[PDB]
Amino acid sequence: TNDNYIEEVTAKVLTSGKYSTLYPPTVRRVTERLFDRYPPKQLEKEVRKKLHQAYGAYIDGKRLEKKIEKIIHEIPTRTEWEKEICLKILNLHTSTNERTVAYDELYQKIFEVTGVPTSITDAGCALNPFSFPFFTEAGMLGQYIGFDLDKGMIEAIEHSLRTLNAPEGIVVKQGDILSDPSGESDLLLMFKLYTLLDRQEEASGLKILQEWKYKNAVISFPIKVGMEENYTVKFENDLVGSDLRIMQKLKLGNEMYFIVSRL
Ligand SMILES: Nc1ncnc2c1ncn2[C@@H]1O[C@H](CSCC[C@H](N)C(=O)O)[C@@H](O)[C@H]1O
Repeated sequence: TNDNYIEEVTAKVLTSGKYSTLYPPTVRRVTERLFDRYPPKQLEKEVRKKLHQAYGAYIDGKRLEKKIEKIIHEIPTRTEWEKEICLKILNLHTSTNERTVAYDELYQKIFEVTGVPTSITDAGCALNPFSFPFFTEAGMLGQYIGFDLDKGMIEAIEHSLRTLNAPEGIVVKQGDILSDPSGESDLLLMFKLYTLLDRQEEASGLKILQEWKYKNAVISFPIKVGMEENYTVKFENDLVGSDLRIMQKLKLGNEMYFIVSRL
């Protein structure tokens, strides 16, 4: 039938070890999206290209977990000690590395505009869940739900959090903000993810910020003459037509943080 090519192609690429460590609904999404365009044939070659174009850079947690096992073994007021371990963990990836020397006041700065929330949602969280000594101290004692695309990374975060005896409110899982049903949060975090979304699906960043329900959302961008496209102003120009309001524009470290609210 019509719905059988999708389930067959989705399973045919999810079976291949090249594309098995990613969220199946994403493959289910790009196959259903590329179905009307291209003919029934070439679909696998068209989805494996789209996956390579968009999600090809996030396909293992083995090396990461052993990297984190070293950090928690190399160490002998204790609240400050647990930070210096999370900070060394937050330095493994370039994503959360530059945010160091800013995690000390990042959640304080954000909560000055939004208030201490009851729950934080982190889309494409990556290593950001390990910033829990900073937002729990900032007042956020609710449930933290961070999700990402690569399975192996989420497994590495899950096991490392239990080894740290982190609060059981710090939940990690796998998910895609473009294919999972619309969520609801007291504070949605899109740290260095908005521009990534517009590559995977055209004009999807503003769509997610409009479809998702949140009291407040924080969308961040890097800062880094004139040989790289400036995408911060691109986002500032994207919000002219929407009913989304910029409540505050925080510049911390090498990053710009936009606190967006729809009321
Ligand atoms: N559609 C999507 N839904 C959720 N996470 C996604 C995604 N597309 C990419 N990601 C993830 O988003 C992350 C972008 S890098 C930035 C990670 C983190 N927000 C930080 O600021 O350090 C990667 O982990 C990537 O795999």
